[PDB]
Amino acid sequence: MQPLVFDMAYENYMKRKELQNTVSQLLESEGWNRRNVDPFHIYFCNLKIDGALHRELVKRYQEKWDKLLLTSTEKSHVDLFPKDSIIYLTADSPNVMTTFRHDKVYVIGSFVDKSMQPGTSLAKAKRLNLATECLPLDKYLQWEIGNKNLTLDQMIRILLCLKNNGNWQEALQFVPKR
Ligand SMILES: C[S@@+](CC[C@H](N)C(=O)[O-])C[C@H]1O[C@@H](n2cnc3c(N)ncnc32)[C@H](O)[C@@H]1O
Repeated sequence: MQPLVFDMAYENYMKRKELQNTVSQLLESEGWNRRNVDPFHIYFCNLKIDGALHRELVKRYQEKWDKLLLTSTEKSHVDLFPKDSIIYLTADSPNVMTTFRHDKVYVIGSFVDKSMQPGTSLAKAKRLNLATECLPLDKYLQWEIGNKNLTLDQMIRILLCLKNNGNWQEALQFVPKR
């Protein structure tokens, strides 16, 4: 089964409100995955034991934390999968995605910043020499803009649709317009 990584290396950038939002978005994402008959194997990487995120899950969502269908680890995506197979997703990337690939491990940053902290994830990728891509939002949604920095549950639904052989118009229905 194809892995999909949520990178938990952003905790230091967030306040109590935004960390909470991140946790809400991750729970929602795992739920969309459980609905699908051809799901991803979800990995929570860089999840520091007894950090703010792990503590938030354990103190405030213990019942829900014990039943998620995923693998969580302190290790990095680069410690587990070969660098050649990694693609870090970020709206700041200069490479526009054209093709969903079944032999790649996509990485999504676990970060709610309200577009106030650009480049953050692009740099975390460059520093380890990882390939990056952005979603083709301009190409397939001229005007209707909104902000191009989507939520974590939006990203998984798009990628699920493409994984299950949907075209770009179908996949991008999950993007709120205006
Ligand atoms: C709210 S965004 C975070 C924006 C943050 N300032 C950053 O530096 O990425 C949440 C995550 O979803 C992914 N993402 C969001 N919108 C995307 C897009 N248009 N293309 C590719 N990845 C996207 C990225 O992995 C990003 O880390």
